Amino acid sequence: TSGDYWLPTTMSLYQKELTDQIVSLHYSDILRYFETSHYKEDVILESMKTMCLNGSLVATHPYLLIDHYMPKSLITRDVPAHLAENSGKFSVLRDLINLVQEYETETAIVCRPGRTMDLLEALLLGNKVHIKRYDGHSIDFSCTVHLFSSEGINFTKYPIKSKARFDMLICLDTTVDTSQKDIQYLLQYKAPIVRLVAINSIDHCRLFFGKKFDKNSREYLENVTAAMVILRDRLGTLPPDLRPIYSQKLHYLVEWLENPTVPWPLPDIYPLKQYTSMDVERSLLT
Amino acid sequence: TSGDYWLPTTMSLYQKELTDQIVSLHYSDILRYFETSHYKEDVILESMKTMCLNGSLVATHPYLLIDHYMPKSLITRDVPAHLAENSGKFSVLRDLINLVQEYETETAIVCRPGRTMDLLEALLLGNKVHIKRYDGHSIDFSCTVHLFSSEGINFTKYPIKSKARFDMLICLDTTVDTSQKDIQYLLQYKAPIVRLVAINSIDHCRLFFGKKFDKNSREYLENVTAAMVILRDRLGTLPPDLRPIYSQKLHYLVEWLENPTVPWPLPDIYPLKQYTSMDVERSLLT
Repeated sequence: TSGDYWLPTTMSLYQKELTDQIVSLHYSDILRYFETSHYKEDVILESMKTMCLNGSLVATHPYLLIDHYMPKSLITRDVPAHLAENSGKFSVLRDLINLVQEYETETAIVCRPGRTMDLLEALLLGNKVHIKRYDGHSIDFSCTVHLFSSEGINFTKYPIKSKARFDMLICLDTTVDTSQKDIQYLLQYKAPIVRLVAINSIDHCRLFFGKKFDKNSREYLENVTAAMVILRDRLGTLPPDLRPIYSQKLHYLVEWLENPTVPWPLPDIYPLKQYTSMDVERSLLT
Repeated sequence: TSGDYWLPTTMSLYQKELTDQIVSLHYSDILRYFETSHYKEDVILESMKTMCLNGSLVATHPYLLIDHYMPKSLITRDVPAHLAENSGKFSVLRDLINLVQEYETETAIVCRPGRTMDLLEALLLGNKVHIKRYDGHSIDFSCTVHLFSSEGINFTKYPIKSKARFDMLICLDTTVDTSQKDIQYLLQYKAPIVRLVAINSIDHCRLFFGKKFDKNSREYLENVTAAMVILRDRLGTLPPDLRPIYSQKLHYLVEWLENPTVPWPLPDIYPLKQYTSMDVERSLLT
C-alpha cells in the first residue's frame, strides 16, 4: 500500500465513560454551536475545541486529563501493565513493541510533548527496548525506540545518534503532523507511517475528515464534533473481523514487520458518516 | 486464627475515580451532616446513606452503579477478564478461585442478590469450576462454587445438593451478615469466613468500625463516613509488604487452603483512624 497506515485501537471502560462525561459537560455548548450555525460565539467555538482536546487526551490516556491517583513513581515494574490496562491505545502499542523488540531496528514514535512523552516512556520500560528521547528529559537490546515531539524537535542540540533508518514511524496522537518538515526529515533517514487510532473516537474523526475537508475548514470542525458526539456510544470497539487479530496480540502483523514493502495487512480507515445538526441533537437527547 | 479472615483487595483506576466523584457529588451534604451534628435532617441522613451505598457498589464493581457500556452478553469468553480488570476485588477473587479450582471442594460465596449475583457468575465462568445458584436464576470440575444471597435464601425451594461441607465461606460485599441464621446454617454443613475487602474503602470502614460501635450506632455511621471521605485518596492500594503476595497471585495462600485449620497467613484488618468533623472538612477543601 501507500506507506501510511492506521492501526485501530480499543478504549478502556474508563476511557469510554470519561468521553461520555466530557460530551455531557458540553451538552449545552454543543447545541448552542449547531443552533446558531453561522456566527459561532467564541465562548462556544472554544468550548467545542476544548471538548475535542479533552476527548483526545483521554483517547491516548486518562492520566493526561485526570492527574490524581496517578502513581508517584512511573518507574516501578508494575507501571507498564497498569498504563496499558487503562488505555486501549497503550495496550495495542505494548503488543506492537513486543513484536518489533524481536528485531534489530530503530523505531520512531511521535507524540505531543510533556506528560504524553513521560507516559510513553513509562510504558516502554516494560518492553525489551532501548529508549531515546530528544527533549533533554526522562525518568543490550536489538531494538531502539526514539521518542520525538510532534510540536518541534531541535536536532542541533539533540541529533539522531542512530546511524540507521527508522524502520517505521508511529503516530501516537492526532497531534502529529507528518507533513511538517521535522517529521519528513525522520521519515527519510536513508519510512512507513502507522497511526494509532482509537476506533470511533476523535482520533478516528480527525483522521477521516482530515482528508475530506482539510485545514481548519468549516465542515471539518463541524463533522469532527458531530461524529465525536454521535459515535460516542460505539467508542473503541472493533468490527468482529478485527477481533482475533488483536486477541492474538497483533501476531497477524509479523510478515509486514519482516517486509515493510509488503501491503498493509489490515483494512483501510473505515468511513465516518456525515452527520446533521439534527443528527447531533438526537444523540444528545438519548 | 479465628475462622474469620479479611482478604484485602485493590481498586481499579476507574473504581478510585468513581468514588472520588461520588464523594464530590455529596460535598455539601457531607458538610451539612457534620455541621448540624445533633439533629440530622433526613434529606442529609439519607444523602450519607446513599453515598455509602454507591461507594460500596463501585467497590465491588462499577457496573453495579453505571450500567451503560456494559456488555450485552456476559457469557462470551472475554467477559471474565474484562470484569476482573475493572474491579480489584473481582481480580483477587479470580486469583483465589484459580487456586481452589485445583481442589475437590465445595466453596460458598455470599453476596447481595440481583446484578451482583449475575456478575459473580459472569466472572466465575472464567474459572474451571461448577457454579450453583439458589435463586432460580442464571445465564467434570472437582470444585463447585455456590452463590448465595445475603438477603434471604429459601432452602426449601432450593436445597443444598452438595452432600459435603463448604470448605470456606467467602463474603464479597459488606451486605453479608454472617451472624444471620441462614449463613450460620451454611457455615455448619458437617467453616472459615474470608471477607473480600477493598482497602481503605467503605468496606474497610464498615468492617473495622462494625466492631468498634456496632449496629446503626451514632458513632458508627459517623466514623464510617468520615473515614470513607478522608481515606478516599488512599483507595485500594496495599501496604508495600502485601504487594508481592498479590503480585504472585495469592500463591502465598496455598498452605492455608490445604489446611484450613492453619493460622491465617496474612495481617489482621488494619486499624482505621477515628476522624473528626474538622478532619472531614479539611479533606473536603483539598
